[PDB]
Amino acid sequence: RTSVNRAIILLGQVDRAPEIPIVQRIYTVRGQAADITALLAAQYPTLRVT
Amino acid sequence: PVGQTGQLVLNGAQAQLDTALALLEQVDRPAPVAESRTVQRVFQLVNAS
Repeated sequence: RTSVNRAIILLGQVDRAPEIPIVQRIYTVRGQAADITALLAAQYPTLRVT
Repeated sequence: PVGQTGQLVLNGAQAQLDTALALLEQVDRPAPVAESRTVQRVFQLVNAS
């Protein structure tokens, strides 16, 4: 009942999910840029449009 | 909506999708046009001045 707790805390470190290589691209908006920012924030919602 | 550009990105299951597109085909037509607030007529008088 105790070795389990110690195994779990350690097991979190040893076992990790593969990481996602975030890529960067620059877009040159044609048209408005306020509307195409709002679009990319209601559609694909984790994109970090700056 | 894609801003105010008259486009509309709509995104759902295909059953809903082929139903909404059939409705929108029915109840969606361009607006009517105003007639005018001014008209002209030309009269070629024959007897009077």
